[PDB]
Amino acid sequence: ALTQPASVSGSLGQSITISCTGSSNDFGDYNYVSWYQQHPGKAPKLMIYDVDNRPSGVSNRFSGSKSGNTASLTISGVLAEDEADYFCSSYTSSSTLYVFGSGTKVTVL
Amino acid sequence: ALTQPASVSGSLGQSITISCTGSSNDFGDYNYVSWYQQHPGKAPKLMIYDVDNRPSGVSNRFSGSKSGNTASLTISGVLAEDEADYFCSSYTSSSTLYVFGSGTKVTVL
Repeated sequence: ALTQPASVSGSLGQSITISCTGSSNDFGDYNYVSWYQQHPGKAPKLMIYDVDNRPSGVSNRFSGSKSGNTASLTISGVLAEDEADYFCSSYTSSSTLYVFGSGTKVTVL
Repeated sequence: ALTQPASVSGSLGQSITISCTGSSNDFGDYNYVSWYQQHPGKAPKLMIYDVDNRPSGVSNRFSGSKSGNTASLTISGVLAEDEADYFCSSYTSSSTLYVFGSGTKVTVL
């Protein structure tokens, strides 16, 4: 179970951090965490993969880090279109399949 | 991109089929398409992986199949709790970016 905070709020131009906590040490040793941005209803878009790598066309405003048991997505210079659901995800044991975190609702004020 | 029908509706006890078509041949003959069930503002659950495999604890009402460049999730004996968003997903052909389909809103009447 990857646990995130239910919700976090931030004002335009401020910096918000979404934490992703896990029980086991498999992901916490090997850095296999990914971050998806989901606008309400639409497809989850990949923002970060392997802890801290951005696919081509993603704002450098989004950046990922990690510190043992918890990974973190930081969004700096928050815009209106950052209002969305955010999910962390690592691999299921001995597979390449993604299992998803509880998810964080981000409201932009 | 994996393109799905925007929405599908079915009555209780009926069968529902959701299609997942990909642009050209960018998804390695669609043998590694998975299917995720998502309740609103909730973590997407794995229902099917590798076209037709069912994880332990997933009802046998959910089954997957594939023909050419289209993968299909079928939900038998539709229950209330099948009312959800459904995304097909697969690695891009480069096997780094795990990309989600446009998504299908299943309404149960």
